[PDB]
Amino acid sequence: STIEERVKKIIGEQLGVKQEEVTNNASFVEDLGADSLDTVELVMALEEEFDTEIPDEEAEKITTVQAAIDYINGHQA
Amino acid sequence: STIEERVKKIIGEQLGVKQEEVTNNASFVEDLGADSLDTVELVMALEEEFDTEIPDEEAEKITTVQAAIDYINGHQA
Amino acid sequence: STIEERVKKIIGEQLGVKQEEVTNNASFVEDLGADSLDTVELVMALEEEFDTEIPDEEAEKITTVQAAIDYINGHQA
Amino acid sequence: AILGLGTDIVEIARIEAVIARSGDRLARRVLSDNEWAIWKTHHQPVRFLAKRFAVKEAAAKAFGGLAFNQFEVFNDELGKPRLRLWGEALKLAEKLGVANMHVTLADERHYACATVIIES
Amino acid sequence: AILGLGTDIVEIARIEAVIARSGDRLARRVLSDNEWAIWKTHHQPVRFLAKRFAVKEAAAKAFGNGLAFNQFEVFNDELGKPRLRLWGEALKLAEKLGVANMHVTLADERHYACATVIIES
Amino acid sequence: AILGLGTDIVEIARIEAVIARSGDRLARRVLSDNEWAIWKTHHQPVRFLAKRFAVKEAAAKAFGRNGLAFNQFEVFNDELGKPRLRLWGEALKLAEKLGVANMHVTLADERHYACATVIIES
Repeated sequence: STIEERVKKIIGEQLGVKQEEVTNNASFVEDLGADSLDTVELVMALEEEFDTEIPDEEAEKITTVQAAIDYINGHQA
Repeated sequence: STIEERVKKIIGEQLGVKQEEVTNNASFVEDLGADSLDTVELVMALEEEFDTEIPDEEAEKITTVQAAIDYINGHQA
Repeated sequence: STIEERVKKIIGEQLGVKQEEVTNNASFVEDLGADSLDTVELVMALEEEFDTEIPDEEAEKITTVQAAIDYINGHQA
Repeated sequence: AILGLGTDIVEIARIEAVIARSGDRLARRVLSDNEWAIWKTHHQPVRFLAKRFAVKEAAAKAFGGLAFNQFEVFNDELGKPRLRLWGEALKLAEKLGVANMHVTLADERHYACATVIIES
Repeated sequence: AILGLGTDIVEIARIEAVIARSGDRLARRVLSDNEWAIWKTHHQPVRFLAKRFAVKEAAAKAFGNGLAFNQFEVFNDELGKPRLRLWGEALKLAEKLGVANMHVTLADERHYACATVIIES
Repeated sequence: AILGLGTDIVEIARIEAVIARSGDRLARRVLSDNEWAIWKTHHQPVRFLAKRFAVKEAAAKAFGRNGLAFNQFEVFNDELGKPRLRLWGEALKLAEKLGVANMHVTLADERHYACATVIIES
């Protein structure tokens, strides 16, 4: 597989966090410990996987796993 | 042990400096090489050893070993 | 060896770059990857080798190997 | 008119070592009551504490009277850090004629850094 | 009349790892067209990219929508001093805040780069 | 009102290596006569030289080029421990030409790094 599983797998891989810790409610910065960089790497890894481009300040407002899943479902073509 | 000896021992331990280098006139920053943190660790180490709390900027002015011995003698209960 | 060879030797040694990369046209910052410090180390190592003092802001305009060779040839006594 | 300027850099692993040695005394000395309440339940208290420490030290230097327990950091609606003062800290700010406070914070995997400018 | 303040620090080896994993993607997102053209032929694109990234992030924080790193461009003036050139929504926001002057400073070491930007009216 | 802005970061062990290779040479280029007199007898000259280098680099960047020399401006501490700049010669003439009214300096040092920032304002 599902979008949720692939998104959580990529989040764990990029952030170096265990899968069980990657809950839908988890915040990348406040819950997963991402820095001013992990935003970059995670955003671009998801942009590659699902072949979609998001404006930067829109990605800055995507703060949680569920928000990323939501955007991917909403915009993937 | 005396207050002097215990304080000097703690300063040496915290700052990574040999005991003979810890003179009463020595300044923590300019003579013993404390960076901005070693104030923190040393201040709280002495606060722990002698069971006394000093305001941050007050202990901040304490700039020499003798000043630390003086405050401890003056306030330890 | 010649002044060229000695200068290139010192540049390579100071910057940690292989000799073949030290071309006359190469810029210290833009071609050899020196950082702010590395300017100091290279300028002053050459000042030691050839016993000449250059003004700091004059050395700042020496951006290429050839300019350094030029100054050394022009001022070494 | 710039009234004061301060900067700080913090090695995060070093903070983690301090927490390993003295537990919560560092956080108890640097954080206000609110910030302590937040720290007790944070997922990565090392990083939070490092970032707060950087900002607050930068502020202390900018003021160059300021106690870590009398001023806390918060994020406004734009996500930008902002200073909140009370007690003798606020008294000092009003004495110096501080009209605006500017804070910026960045942190990496190994380091946190912050800069504060106080201006009239 | 300070309008905003921003700083950033960048670990260069970390940037090198990113480029190692993703090739030209990072530079393609953060850099403008001109800066991309310079990157293509740059001797040490890792260091160039790290330095540009530092400046751009510092600027973004200093400003505090749709603001893209590719809408902040860095150039060196005749003195070698860095300066900012804004396009698009970045320029729109700048005109909105009443920005009259932008001050930038940048430094890099072997392992780290760091930048600071102040915007003032 | 800001006329210029400069920052610097200095890796201390790197300064240690430079001194190990060239002795007093670095200190002879960065420090004024007074500061060099202080350096000769300092207990930890590596850290002193590192911080002073950071501050002066930040100041030079803040002034942005005809010429600004490390040997015409020195750093000193006021009664509060706050660093302050003292200019003379062509450095001072430059400050008067640009209309410099106030100079703001901040300095920090860690175990491994010392960073400094300078703002010049009218």
